[PDB]
Formats: sequence, C-alpha cells, structure tokens
Amino acid sequence: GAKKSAIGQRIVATLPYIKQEVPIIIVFRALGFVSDRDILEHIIYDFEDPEMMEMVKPSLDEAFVIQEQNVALNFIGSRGAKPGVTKEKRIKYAKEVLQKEMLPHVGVSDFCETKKAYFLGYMVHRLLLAALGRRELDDRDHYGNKR
Amino acid sequence: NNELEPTPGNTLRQTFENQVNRILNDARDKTGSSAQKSLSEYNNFKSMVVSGAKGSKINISQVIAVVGQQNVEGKRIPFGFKHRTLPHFIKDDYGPESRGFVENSYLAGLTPTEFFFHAMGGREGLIDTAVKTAETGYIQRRLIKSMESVMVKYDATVRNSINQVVQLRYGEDGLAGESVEFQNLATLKPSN
Amino acid sequence: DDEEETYRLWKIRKTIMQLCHDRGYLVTQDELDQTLEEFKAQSGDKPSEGRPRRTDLTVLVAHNDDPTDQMFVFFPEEPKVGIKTIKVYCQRMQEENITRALIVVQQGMTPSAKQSLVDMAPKYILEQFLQQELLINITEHELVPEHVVMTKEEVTELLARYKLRENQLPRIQAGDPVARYFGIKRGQVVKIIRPSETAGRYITYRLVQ
Amino acid sequence: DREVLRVIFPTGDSKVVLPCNLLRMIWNAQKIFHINPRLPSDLHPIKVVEGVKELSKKLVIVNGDDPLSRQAQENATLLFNIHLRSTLCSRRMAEEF
Amino acid sequence: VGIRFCQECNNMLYPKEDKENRILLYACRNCDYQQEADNSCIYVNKITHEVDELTQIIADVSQDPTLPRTEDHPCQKCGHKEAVFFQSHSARAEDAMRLYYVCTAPHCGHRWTE
Amino acid sequence: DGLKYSLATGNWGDQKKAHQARAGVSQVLNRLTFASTLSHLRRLNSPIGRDGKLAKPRQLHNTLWGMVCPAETPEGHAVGLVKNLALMAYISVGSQPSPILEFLEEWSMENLEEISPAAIADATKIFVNGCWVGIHKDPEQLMNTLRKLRRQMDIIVSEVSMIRDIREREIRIYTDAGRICRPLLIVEKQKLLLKKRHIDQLKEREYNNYSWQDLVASGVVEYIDTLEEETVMLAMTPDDLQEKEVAYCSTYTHCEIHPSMILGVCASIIPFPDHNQSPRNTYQSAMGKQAMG
Amino acid sequence: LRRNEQNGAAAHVIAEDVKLLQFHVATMVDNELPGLPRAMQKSGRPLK
Amino acid sequence: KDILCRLEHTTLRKVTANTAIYYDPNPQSTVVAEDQEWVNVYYEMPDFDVARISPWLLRVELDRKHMTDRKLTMEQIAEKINAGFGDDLNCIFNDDNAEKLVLRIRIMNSDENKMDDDVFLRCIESNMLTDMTLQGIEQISKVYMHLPQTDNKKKIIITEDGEFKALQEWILETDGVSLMRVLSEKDVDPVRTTSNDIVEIFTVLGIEAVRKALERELYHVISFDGSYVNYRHLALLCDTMTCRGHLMAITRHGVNRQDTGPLMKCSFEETVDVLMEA
DNA sequence: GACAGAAAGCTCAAGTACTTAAGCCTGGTCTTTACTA
RNA sequence: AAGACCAGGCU
DNA sequence: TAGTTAAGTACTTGAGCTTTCTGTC
Ligand SMILES: [Zn+2]
Ligand SMILES: [Zn+2]
Repeated sequence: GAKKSAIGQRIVATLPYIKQEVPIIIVFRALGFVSDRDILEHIIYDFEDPEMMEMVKPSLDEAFVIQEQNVALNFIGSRGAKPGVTKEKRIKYAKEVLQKEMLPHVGVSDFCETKKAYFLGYMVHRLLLAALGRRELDDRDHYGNKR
Repeated sequence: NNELEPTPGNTLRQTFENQVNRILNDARDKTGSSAQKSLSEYNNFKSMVVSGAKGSKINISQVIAVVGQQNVEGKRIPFGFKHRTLPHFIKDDYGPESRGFVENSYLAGLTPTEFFFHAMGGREGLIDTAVKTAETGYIQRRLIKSMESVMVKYDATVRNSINQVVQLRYGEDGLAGESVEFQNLATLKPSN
Repeated sequence: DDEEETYRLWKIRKTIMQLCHDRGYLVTQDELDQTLEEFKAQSGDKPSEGRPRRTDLTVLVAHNDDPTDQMFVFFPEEPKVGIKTIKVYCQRMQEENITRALIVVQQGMTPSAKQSLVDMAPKYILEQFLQQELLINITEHELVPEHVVMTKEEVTELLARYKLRENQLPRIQAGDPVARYFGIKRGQVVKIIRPSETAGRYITYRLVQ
Repeated sequence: DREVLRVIFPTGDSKVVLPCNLLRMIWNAQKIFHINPRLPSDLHPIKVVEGVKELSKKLVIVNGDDPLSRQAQENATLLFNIHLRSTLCSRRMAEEF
Repeated sequence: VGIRFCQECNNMLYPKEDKENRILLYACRNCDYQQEADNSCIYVNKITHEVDELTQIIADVSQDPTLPRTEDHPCQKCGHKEAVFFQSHSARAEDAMRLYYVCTAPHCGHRWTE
Repeated sequence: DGLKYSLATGNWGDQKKAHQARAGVSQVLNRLTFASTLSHLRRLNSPIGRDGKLAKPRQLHNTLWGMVCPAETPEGHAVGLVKNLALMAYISVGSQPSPILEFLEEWSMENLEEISPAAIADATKIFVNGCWVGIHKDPEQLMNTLRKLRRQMDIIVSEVSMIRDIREREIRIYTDAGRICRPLLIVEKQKLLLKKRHIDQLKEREYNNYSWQDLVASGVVEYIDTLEEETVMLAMTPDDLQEKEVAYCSTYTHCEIHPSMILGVCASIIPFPDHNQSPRNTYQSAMGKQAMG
Repeated sequence: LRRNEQNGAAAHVIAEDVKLLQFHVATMVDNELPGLPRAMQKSGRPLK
Repeated sequence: KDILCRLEHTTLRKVTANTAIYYDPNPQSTVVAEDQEWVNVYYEMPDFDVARISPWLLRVELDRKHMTDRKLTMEQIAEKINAGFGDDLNCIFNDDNAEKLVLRIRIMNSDENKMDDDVFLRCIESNMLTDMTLQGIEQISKVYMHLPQTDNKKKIIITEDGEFKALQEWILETDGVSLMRVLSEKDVDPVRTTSNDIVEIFTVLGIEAVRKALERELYHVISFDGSYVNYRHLALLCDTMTCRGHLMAITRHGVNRQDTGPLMKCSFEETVDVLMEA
C-alpha cells in the first residue's frame, strides 16, 4: 500500500482486556510520558545509533495525532471491552487496566508507572534488537525457558 | 583465514558443510571397505550379509569400524546452546567431534558426547515412524474411496459405477499385471 | 526494441500458418516455412512507424473442401480491444461475407467485448488468442500427443461399435488450449493417439463439453 | 518395427514388461526335444514365417471385424508382435536356436 | 545522520523547505522553533550493509571463559600474546566465517580483524 | 470434595468447568515393578497436545543433557512428550527474593527511579525473577561476590541461579520455583576443589555426621540449572581433561561427577548401554517397566 | 408456548419462547453449531 | 550463461550498494565532491534545466561486482527507469570511468515548475528497490546450471550408424515456475522444457499433457526409493484423475463433485451434509 | 451532433467459515444428582 | 448400563 | 421432595475500471 510502503515497520501492542492493537507511542503517552525525547529515551538507550532511529521513526509518525495523556487514555478506552457511555468512565477503566492487568510483576501501586515504562521500553528495545538481527531469536524448546 | 572460495549456486556455509560432509563420508566409506575386506570366510556377519538373510555391509561397518556422522533433520547436529552443542565444547567449534561425528564403533563403545548425539539421531527416526503413519493411512483411504468402483467389464473396458469409460482396455493392452515379466526387445539398441 | 518486435511478429505469423494448416485450410509450403530474413524482406523489417503495422499482417486462407468458407486472422493495433473495434471487424467480416475469423490480442480484451464475441455466435464466430499463446506451438511439445478431430460419421461409427452414449466418453473442456488450437466446439469428439510402453499405441476419445 | 520401436522408446531403454517369456520358452523347448546345436536343423525357414504370421492372428485382445476393431487390435498388440517377430526371426532360429 | 530534538519541548525536529531563501530547515510542528540544517542529508540507507562489526562487539567479552583463545595472533598496540577469537553475527553479508579478535589482558580493550 | 475429586479423577480444575480443565494429572501409581514405580514417581509431561503432527517439540534437545534421560520415553503418539528425570537432576522448590534485593541495594546498585537515562547504555542491567530492578557498573566484582556468597550459603540459598550474559550486558538472577538443576564439581584453575580429605571423611561418613550437605557447604559442589550451563565450561572427567596436553581449553570451570548420571532410572539398569543402538536402549527402557518381579 | 398463545400474554414473551424453541429444535439436530451456546445436560456434559 | 542471466529475476535492490537523499537547491553548486565534474559536463549545455529543477536529490550507489556479474549497463538501467516511470524522474548518471558508481535522480522538472517532496522521494526509493524488475522473469527466484549425469535429463540422439549416443548439454533448473514466458524465450527448447507444477502444465498445455506429466511425477516419486510398481496402477490413477476433463483432486471436494449416488458420497468425508443436500 | 459525465455494471483481490485429522487391541478408574428451593 | 479420562501393547 | 491447533477450500465482500445513455453545448 501507499501508506505501508512509506511508513515501513510499525510496532503495535496487544494489551489484555483491550479489543485490538494499540500503537506503542500511544501506550507510552498514556503512561504519562508526553514528550518524544522521554519516550525514545526509555526505548533507545544510546542516541548515537541511526539504525534504531530509522526503525523507530514510523511508529512516532503513526501516533502523532494523539499528543495529550488524557487523549491517549480516551483512545485506549475507546477500544476497551465495551465502549463506555461517558468519556471519564472510559478514562478510569483504561487507567485501571493499565495499573492492574498491564505488567503486574513490575508493580501494582500507582507509583510504579515509571518502572512499567522502563520494562515496556525494554520489551520494545528487545524487539528492535531482534528486528535488526543483533540478537538471536529465543528458542521455545530451550529447556531453561521452561518450568 | 577466508581462503575458501564459494561454490556456484551455494552459500559459504553451504559449501563449507558440503566439503566437511564429503570428507567424513569418504572416511566412513573407506573404513567400512577396509573392515569388510578384513572379514574371514568363517565370519558369521559376512555369512548373514552375503546370503541376504539379514543385516548389511553398513551394519558390519558400524559394528566393527566407525558408527559415523549423526544427523538431525538431515543436517549436522545443531547448536542448542548459544554457539556450541554441549557445555563440554568451546563456542564456534565446527570440528567433527563437536558436531556429532562418532569416531568409535559399537564394539569399542561410545564416549558420553557421542552417546548423547546418537540418542538424538535415533530420536528422529522414532519420531518419523510415529508421525508418518497417520498421513500414509489417510492417503490410502482417500485413494481407495476414489477408486473403489473402477472395474473391468465384460466388454474388456474399464468403467466406473456410472458406466463412464475410463480405459477402453485395462492397462492399455488388456493384460493382467501378474502374468507379465521383464524382457528385452533385441531390435531396439543394435547398430544398423 | 524493433528487431525483437519483428521476431515476435514472425513467430506469431508462423504459428498462425501452422494453426491454419492443422485446421485443414489451404496453406502453401512456402507460407508454412518462411525464414526470418525472407519474412523481413517481404514485410519491410522494423514495425514501429515502419511497414509491418499490425494491420499489414492479416491472413485470408481458404478451406480445402470448399473455397467459400475461407477464414480471416486479425492483428489489432491496440493493446486492448473494445466493442467498437470488434464491431469494425464484424462489419468487414459481413462485407467480405466470411463466416469464421480470429483475433490476436496484444494484452487482453474487455469482458464487454468477450460477451460481444459470444453474442454473435449463430452468425459469425470469433476466437480470441493472446499474443503469448501464439508465441509457441504447444502441439509440438513432447507432452502433447496427436489430436485428430473426428467427423460426425466417424463418431456415429465409434458409438455404434462400442455401444456408448455420448456422455459415457472421457471429456475435454472447450477452454482447453488444444481445443482452442483446433477450434473445437461443444459436442464434437477428438481422437487422441499416444504411444504406450505396455501396448505400443493407444487411442483415446474425448468429448468436448 | 525397428523404426516404430525407436519412435516409441527414446533414450534406448530395452527392458520391457511383456506377458510370456520367449527366451525361457525356446530354452524349455530345446531341452524338452533334445536338440543338438552341433547338427544341421530340419526346420524349413518358410514355416517359421508362416507360423509366426498365423500365431499373430490367434492372439486377440479386441474382438471384431470392423476396421476400428482391427486398428484397436493392432494398437493393443503392436509391441508384443514386434517382440515376437524379433525373437522368432528366421535367421535367428537357424543360427542360435 | 540521525535524530535531533527541539530545545524547548524536546520533541522531534523534522525537515522543511524554506520557499523564499530556498534553504532547508528543521521545524518541530508542536511549536515555531526553526533551526537551519547543517547536514544536507535527511535519509540514508546502507542496502548492502557492509559495516564492519568492530563497533557492535564489546571489550568485556574477553572475560568469557567459554570463548576460544589463541597465542598465534598478537595485539597491535601492546603485543600481549593472548587474544580470544570468535565469529560474525551479521545475518546478511557476502561472507559468514571470518574471525573477530579481542585482546585478552584487563586494560587493553583492542579489537581487530584478520 | 474439591481436592478429593481433582486427585481422584485427574481433571485439574472445577468439576463444573471440566471442559476448560486440564486432564491427565494424577494417574494411578504403577505397581508392576519397583523400577516402574520409581520411573512413574520421577516423570515429566509436556502440555503440548498429543495430536500435533509438528515434530519440533518431540526432538531430543541439547539442553536436556544431564537433566532428562535421553533413552527413556514412551513409544506411540507420546514420543518425546513424556520425559523422565535424570538420576542427579533436582527441581528447584523456590524461595523469596527478599535477601537478594537487600544485598544488591547494599552492594552499590542503582534503583530504577534514580537512574539518569543517559548513563543506562554503559551500565549492566540486573534482573531478578524477570523483573528488571536496576543497573550496575562493575559486573565482575558483583558476580564474583554473588558466587562467593552462594558457595558459602550465607544469604543466597544454593537453589538460586545467577547468570551473566556478557555480550548483551545483562545479569539475571532466578529464585523462581520449577527450575531443573544438577550438581557439578567446582574447578579452580586446572585443579578440582574436591581433595583427599573430603573423600576420607565421606568414606568415614558413618558415625561422623558428615554428608552431602557438609560437602555442599564447603564450596566443593554446586547446583547449576539449564540456562546457567550456557556460561559454564564443563570437563567430562578430571584425570583426562584437566591434565596438560596439546590444549583444547584451559578455562574449565566445572567437572561432571560421572558421565553415567545423564541416564534415568529405567535406563540405568542396562549393561553396556554405549555398545547398543539408541532405539534399542529406548525399547529396553520401556520394557523394563513391564518386567515381572 | 401453546399456553401463552391461548392466554395472548404479551408479544415479547411469545417471541422469546419462539426463540427458545428454535434453539432447542435446532440443537436437537445439530449441537456443534458455532457462534451459539451448545446445549448442556445437568452433569455439565454436552448432548449428542 | 547468457540465457541464465536472461532467465533470472533481478531487482534494482540487488545491484544497489546504498541510497542517500540529499538537498541540493542549485544544479551546479553540488554538496558532493565528485559529482561536480559530470554535473558541469551535463549542465554547460543543459539537458532540460528549462523548467525549474527540484532542491531534493536522490542518490543511488551501485556495487561494481553485482553490476558486472549480470552484464548490466548503466545506460540500460537509466533507460529502464526512465521508461518504467515516464518523464516524472530526471535521471543523471555517470560514465563507467567513475570509481564511485552514481545514478543522480531528481523528481519531475514539471513538478518543481499529492505528496511532500522528500517523502515522495522516499516512497519512490521504496518502490524502485522492490519493483524495478531490471532483468529476467519475475516469480523466478534462482536459476541453477549444471551438466546432468543421469540419462533421463541427457540428450540422446541417433547417430549415422543407428546407434544411441548420449550427449552432455547444459540444462537449467529454476526456483519458481513461469512456464509460458520461458517457452517463449530465445534459444530455449520448446519441445523438451517442462515443469514439476501440475496446474501450471494444465493451464498452458491442456489435459493430455497433465495426464503424462502427472504419470511421470508419480513414477518419479515411487521409483526414487528404488521400488517398482506396475504401470497399470499409475495409468489407472492418472486416468481417473483426468477423466472428467479437468483436474479432479482426490479429496472430499474432488470426489464429491462427481455425479455419483449420495450413499457413496456419505461414506466418504461429508456424511450428513451430503444426505441433507440430496 | 458531438462531447463528457454519471450511470449501472463487472471483475478481481482480501477476509471468513468450515472440514478432516491410521488400524486393531488390552486394561484401570470414575461418574452419572449438586445445587437451590 | 452407559459415558469419560488415562496408561500400555503391535505395526 | 420439588425445581434449577493447524492447515486448505469455498463463499462473501469491497476496491478499481469498463461500456452506454442522457444532458448540454
Ligand atoms: Zn518543539
Ligand atoms: Zn592488546
């Protein structure tokens, strides 16, 4: 497609209890990080590598239309289990989903959003490293990956 | 030292694997031939293989000389650990010992790593035996259901249940397949 | 460019002369066998803004039994053919009172023009042929055996000998490339002669449906 | 028949599957009738050709008198008749068998 | 070439063409900050990827006890005999077997390729 | 009744939700032979569906070395999906990562809230049970101190596994349960830490209250799980691979107790198993459970 | 449904009973209907 | 080798070393060092610098190894790009003397006389690299060339003495199938060129060709193991599959599209549905 | 009367629902009904 | 009674 | 005591481009 060829690879997330895919930058803004420098500072740990910037760039452009944290929360809530009648109900439901069902091992108290941001940024960074070929794909039959 | 030139139509890895496999197969074949030549006329392995009752020249070679290379999915033993096969070997070791070549014979006994690699090799055969049966049976059933009504009529024509003609003579010559034998034309090949 | 386009046109013309000869139409040995240099000299070499336009190439051939039947082969100049162009060809066809003709399309034909071909069927019969399909004679391939179109008397004798109704025979669809090559219609029976490694020779009959 | 065989079998593969083993059969006859290869034979070369021709009529796969039936019968038994004539050649009978 | 950020809202700069002076500039669409570009390149694409991996490999890999090491190849700057060697990791190149060498001593992080 | 039903029928879940409940757990104990009873008490099951024609999860993986018997599996639709435990394999029971985090905070580590994200590139990440806790700038001394404390059993239980991935700059610590591990001898330089006094005391084990736990507490033997073996250089035997030759390796860090410990209960009764074909070893491992006695 | 039709109770209850009867009649012939709740016996077992 | 290079699909991406998009607002005062020479050579008597010419520059580098392996010409590449896109790109290209092999591309002159200019140039790059189709036939991944040692792929001819002589000639084996255009190709043998795809042989040559080709494929897959199966069974299977005039697969679909009794069909793979339709 | 625009139409790529899933044989144990009313 | 799960055997 | 997973084909639907007729110049 004309759009797809221009953009390239986009990163999307399949959150629990949310209907469909959500762009990564929208989730990061919903976590409370409005600024693109902060978002890329959590994603990319070294700014001197241009290949990582080239990989990340279309994802930023896809989610440019949402710039406010409340707008991002409403965007996520619109794709929840059911569309809430009132906008603030959707916002509260999305906040509860992002506090409880998103990365519960990282934390549950409302202070831990920063740690959730780091862990999600690490997930995206590992995905980017796999896409660049700088790391080997994990083997599912590796017996250390099993319990 | 990057002196190896890549073969046409092949990757550098592909040609490296091809050369190593060639060397090891030649070695295994030569050792087997020597072992077969060393056999006496009274040897019971030879007495069983020659008559064709059971066993074979590769079984004799593996018993006496060298068990040979072990393969998984038609390839040499892979790297289940990061860049090595077992924690006993060093990373990036493409030598025959590290990648599953069994130097010893069954009579001499296998080293621990060769034993594990041979177990890996036999597991593939067991899995293939367990898996292929369902597909083969499903193909057989579908063939039988498709052909079950095809039959030779008293016209010597071959027709299905709807009397549609499949063949005007069975086998295009009208002969049963049990009374025929192999023969030579003796007019086809000669010079004029 | 133009040397390759000349080569393509020569291939197409040779395959069309073989087509007409195989359909039983009077084609002279010189027309069947024309060297590239002879064809080049006859039609004036390079086609682009040159002597072999596509309209310079049309073929009229006569049937052996009756010279009245005849047949035209057309080479449209357009990459795609339309209802207007086919109606022009049909107007010329009516003027020349011929009944059968071909069309050699460079790329493809619009479905409205395909439906126009079949709409005409009781009056005039037109057959579409793509340019690539005529770039090689599939009848000369090793996999394709010899095909012979049977007459009605032969079909009747066949059905009386084997006491068969027509639908009991093996079938061949009208869209088959060999059926297009031989210009075979629904209801006709073809005779296929192929070698066998058990008997030596075997004859098969396909009904066209 | 040689030209027909060369048309039918490109690559020159002479191994063919046919009903009855003529070489074994000729060898059986030689031992049954105590035939001495060292001595001249009393078999008249016309009778070889005539017997082959008359035997070829008695091997019927398609029964009929129509030209279509004749052609079908010929196509069905072409390869075996070629092999039979090749093996029962009059010269071959006089020299080898 | 690579990313740069507006200095007031720390958001992406992306390039625009000035129509009057006919010069390229960087403008962050969340504000009015315009800054003249100094690189005349906005996008580069190393299709054949012929970049040598010396920057990707780290000197800390010298402490790995499962890597092989030889005394044959000496380091250039210090000449310590011991040097651990290992293979490429680029998936996509015209070659796949060359050895990357890392000097083994604690302070000499020298990495080179033969 | 919930415990009684789920242990009796084998369906693992609510009886009203039995359709969603996993089945096959808690079979009737096999009493045909003592070896059969032992093999049934030491057995592992892959939850992958038996109907799947995909061969990949059934194949003998490299990482099963010393953990899972290579010879012993059932024959049929469950080839490679039912696996028996090796003789010396031990499954971790799990522990809380409370003291480890406290020690890491004492050992100069940086909390996840206090990192300047510019300095996160050079430093090495630290993971505890998957959760990223912080970063550290001197992985060498940290990893040495952690191994010393684990070997001294001081505040790190011997069941805790620690792994340093040098190329990716990560350090992972697992206290999680369910990890399979096996004991190994520690090698320092080219010499075992097991010496003649340890063997003398173990030979006088009776009436000396000196046992395998005292051997572990001395820092001689160590438990190592699957993904820590990736960073381990193992020697098959000491007298053969530790002694000087035209050297393959000199950085050996561990040594196997005995290579025959890679076999299971049923495969350990086979005389001369290295002189046989592996399918025949598997057949014997399966038939030994049916031998009468 | 016959009783409720003789009473003429309310068109909604008639339609609901018709839907329930449709479900049961269809599920007696085919219980593997996707997109619909498969019928259950008191055991929690699906019907054959 | 000429036929191999003419048969293999080659995109512009395979021969392109790297791509960079530059901003050069004026033709002559170029930001690159080397381009100045040929820039002046082309613009001292300027080719189509008549309307305005765009500030945005696209610059592709070509690896000499891949350029000379396929016997390509930069004139050929410029001709192909210019013909495939029309006049909407102006192509500036170097002579082969230049060590750094450069092809300077700018957007249409009549556009500087919808999409944003640099973004459009990125979309062009992403289109050319995947779609330009420099050489050969698409859906042809790789072509292998070798001398066959098996008599079934060796050309065997009859000499003047009537003997059978086996000849060794180069044959090509492709990955991916496009049979029609390959049979069209110059110096390819139309009589003997064949593929292993059954539907491809069908749609090209007809039903008797599929009969024979399917027979050959079945014979190959059965006799590769060394086993022997009588010809009659293979012939019967092929005849049943190709009897109705089209390729009847031996599946529920193919078997049940026969006009047989419903009780025969219910006993194969669609039990209740067959009876419901009947 | 000749052009163009707006029409019904038509064909041709993506997305969705549905199907099958080797043969035979031997045992054992468990459970149909527990929960609201 | 019947249904369910599981385990094993011969290819 | 009553209820209470992985493949493959066929079909549908939506995006892209022909003819013809009807209006306006
Ligand atoms: Zn800004
Ligand atoms: Zn150094």
